Amino acid sequence: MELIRIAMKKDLENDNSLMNKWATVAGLKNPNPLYDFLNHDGKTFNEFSSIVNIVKSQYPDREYELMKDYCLNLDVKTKAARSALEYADANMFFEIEDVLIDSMISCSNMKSKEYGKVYKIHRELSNSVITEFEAVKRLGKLNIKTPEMNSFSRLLLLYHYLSTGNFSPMAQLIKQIDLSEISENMYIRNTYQTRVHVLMSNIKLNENSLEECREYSKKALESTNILRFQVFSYLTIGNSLLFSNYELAQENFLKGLSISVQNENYNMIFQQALCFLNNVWRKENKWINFESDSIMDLQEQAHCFINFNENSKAKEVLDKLDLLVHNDNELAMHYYLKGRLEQNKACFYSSIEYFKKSNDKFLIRLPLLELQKMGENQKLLELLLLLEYA
Amino acid sequence: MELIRIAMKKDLENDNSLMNKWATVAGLKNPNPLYDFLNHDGKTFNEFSSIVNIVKSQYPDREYELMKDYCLNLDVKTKAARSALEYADANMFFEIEDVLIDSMISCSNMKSKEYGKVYKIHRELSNSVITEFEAVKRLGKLNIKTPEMNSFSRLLLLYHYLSTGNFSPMAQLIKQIDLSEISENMYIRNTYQTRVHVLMSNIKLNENSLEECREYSKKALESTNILRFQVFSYLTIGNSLLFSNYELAQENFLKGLSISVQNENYNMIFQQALCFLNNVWRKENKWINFESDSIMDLQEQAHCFINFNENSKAKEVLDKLDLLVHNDNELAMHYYLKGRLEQNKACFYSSIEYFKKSNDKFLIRLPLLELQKMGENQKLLELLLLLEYA
Repeated sequence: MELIRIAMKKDLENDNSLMNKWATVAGLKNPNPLYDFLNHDGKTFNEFSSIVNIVKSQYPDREYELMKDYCLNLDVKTKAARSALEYADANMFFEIEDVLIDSMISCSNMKSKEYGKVYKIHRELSNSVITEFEAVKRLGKLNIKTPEMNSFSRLLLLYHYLSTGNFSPMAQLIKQIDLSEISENMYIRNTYQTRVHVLMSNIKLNENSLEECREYSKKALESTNILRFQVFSYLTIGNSLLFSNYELAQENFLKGLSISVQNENYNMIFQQALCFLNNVWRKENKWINFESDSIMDLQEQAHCFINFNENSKAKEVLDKLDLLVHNDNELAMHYYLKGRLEQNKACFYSSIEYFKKSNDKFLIRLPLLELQKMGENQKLLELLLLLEYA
Repeated sequence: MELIRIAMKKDLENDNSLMNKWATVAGLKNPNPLYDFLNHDGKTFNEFSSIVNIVKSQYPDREYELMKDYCLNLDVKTKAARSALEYADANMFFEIEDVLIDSMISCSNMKSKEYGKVYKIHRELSNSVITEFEAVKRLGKLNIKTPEMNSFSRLLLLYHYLSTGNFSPMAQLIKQIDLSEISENMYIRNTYQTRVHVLMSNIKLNENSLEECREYSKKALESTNILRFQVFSYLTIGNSLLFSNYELAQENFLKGLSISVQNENYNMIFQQALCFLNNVWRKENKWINFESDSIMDLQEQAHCFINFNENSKAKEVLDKLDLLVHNDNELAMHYYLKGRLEQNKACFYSSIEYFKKSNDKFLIRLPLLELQKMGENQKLLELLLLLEYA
């Protein structure tokens, strides 16, 4: 038996009313499938939603430990194992997901094989093990048949564009996703829908289309019970408030911090967000990570030092950054910081260049402001604001 | 008998060797079709090229008078009348063309009707009688069947984009034209081919892609015996030399002048080209038309006055221009002239704005230069040079 099955059976002997309870939490609407699941090995709910909602309602503090068990004990050729693959990737449970994936690409179900290979391409692109060209080529050679992997093959490209700072392709691509074509796996369709909400929130943020951003993050939160999507919803709301409402932005970052207490990845993410917030508002910054050589963290140190006219320290940090390789992502902020330290307009023109190149219409308000403060001609500021990059 | 036929017979009585001559000039391969044409009323050559080349070889000085007769005597349902519609439009013989068109939209031949209606939409758009939106709607409602009008419906849009200063759609649109699909009318295919040569020459000019421009105009000249296409080929070559080679630009404009002696439109066109050339090079300008209220001519008056620091006179002309309506190209040039008169950077930024909006990467060298003379930061100039309008 499965740890989940063991625990449910134990807890049943002491509380019978759980059955009508669990059945309602699982959507079932008469407990026969619950009974069947508990009493017969290898039995499966029609939708992965059922066992997930049960585990979240009855054993939240154990969700990982149990589901890692359950997922890894599934027949890989089933609909439940494909649903479990998406469950793993969505929660960023990369152990469950990666093992599932190597079991799925070798197996004898065509659908599970296709899922495994596409999600494999997503994981390889995520870790910069293959190029985007190689990802597209591989996806093309798969002759994807299912609507689910038709949608996800576009989704993984969206994630890659988001994390590499290549925002201009995102809008046209996300419009191509059509989730109404998913009819066989409602768990996958609903989770993909949440993904689309968060991604559209991000696209709206990067277009400086801010009310929209927050609305789509609202929809994402209402549509999910997955911690990852809640985390990035609060991150995006708070970030959309970066230039306008200090307390509400910090409030969303602190909410996200509070729901991801034990998870160090999310913790680092919200700490970096609060650090950037305090640097934008030129306040004292207790969120700076002084024991890091990541480009983000060093940039935020330099930003703070620049804010408080600690020019020797800022110059030391920028030397550190000079000895590191930047992607086009990081370069705009690099030139913004150099421009502020050196009192230099040309640097702000370079920063604007790279914000345009990445099609980032949100953060580009930082260099523009500086040019405005330095007395830049108003019509010229309009021009720089409205032209864009090929 | 047609005037053409009358003259051909008259000259035949006096010179027999003309048969083998005309037959070779008409492409024929033997005089059998020539004799058929002369002996049977209303009989047509398989290609309209034949009578055109004959008239050009034997009665050049009369080409219009004869062909107007011939074209207006044609059975409108025939291939020769469709070929003659393209002949009239290509030579800008608006009398022949408009009469042909009203006769062809009324007839019972579906091909001739379609030609007539599409060319009608072209002439109405040319004369600003309908908007581009209305042209597109009417073209769509025509359910075009023939390849010829598939190509020409795009060609007329290209002409409208060129003459309104909306250059950015032109490249993608011209790439959609596929003349190899025209198999029934070789006169129309070859004349369209010349049209595409001239248009691509212009698109390359507007992209500041100059050697390419001259190559396509070179091809246009080699592909034609039609005066209108030679005129605009020489106009475009000379224009491509505007900022580099004064003598060769003037040479091409004077050539165009010399081959279009009696035609007042072409004469005005080359005089305006020479006027602009001399203003770009800040020379004495005998080519200015002081008896005009068109935007071009007034702008060149102001340009000359500004060149020679006659600021009161330039201000007077620019007052006149202020009381007139401009398109985006002409507005970019307006802000260039204002920028030079007032020595004002913001005006040059507006000029850049409208050159970008029209996707004119050639004339935009005028305001940029001035900004450079006023000491504009080079990195900023790089930025303005590389960013574009949405």
